Amino acid sequence: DLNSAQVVADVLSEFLEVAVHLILYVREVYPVGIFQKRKKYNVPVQMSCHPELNQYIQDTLHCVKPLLEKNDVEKVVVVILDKEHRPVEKFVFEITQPPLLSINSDSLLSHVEQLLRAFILKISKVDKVLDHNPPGCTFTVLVHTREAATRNMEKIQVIKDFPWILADEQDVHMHDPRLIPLKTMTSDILKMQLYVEERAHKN
Amino acid sequence: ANILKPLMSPPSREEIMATLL
Repeated sequence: DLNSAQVVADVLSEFLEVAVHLILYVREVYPVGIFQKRKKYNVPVQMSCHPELNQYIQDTLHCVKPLLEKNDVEKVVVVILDKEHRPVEKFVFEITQPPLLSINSDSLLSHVEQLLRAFILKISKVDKVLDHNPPGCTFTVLVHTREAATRNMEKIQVIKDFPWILADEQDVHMHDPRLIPLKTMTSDILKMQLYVEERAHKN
Repeated sequence: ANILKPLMSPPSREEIMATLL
């Protein structure tokens, strides 16, 4: 019954959570000591074992799911910020959803999972093409909406104690930078591409 | 305008290291 967006919201919410953990591990935002290997998408991934960090990531993506359901999300961006709170690297997930359709949990769900696995695999080897980040980096998640975020400024307030707000220009601005394509996928319920924007000189 | 971000910051590397030790 036109459950296309709902399934994508769930599938993507779960994928993005795994993707954020892996990114944090491969970009050394936190020590390898807090990560533990897990099995996701039939592939070995590194997941954090710190409750607070885990809850933070969960809450973040929990709030994005409703926006995904209404297909108001243009991009979900995992941003790595330096000590000066300026973007050093950006993992951009650009999302496009086809018109609503009624999906039957069978092969289409497993097909989408197989396509998402390629993204996990690419993120896992990104440290081979990216220069190491300077010490002191932190991270955040940015959500680009198709319409003014002001309209979705209330739809995203899914959780109390976990408010969202409009981002600044600095939190997004990057000179140049170096662009690295990772993977693109197409399917009946989701079209998505992931690429990284890296600061030219990390010093 | 059309970019949203969480108000709260994730736990710092320092808080993480504090738990590991």
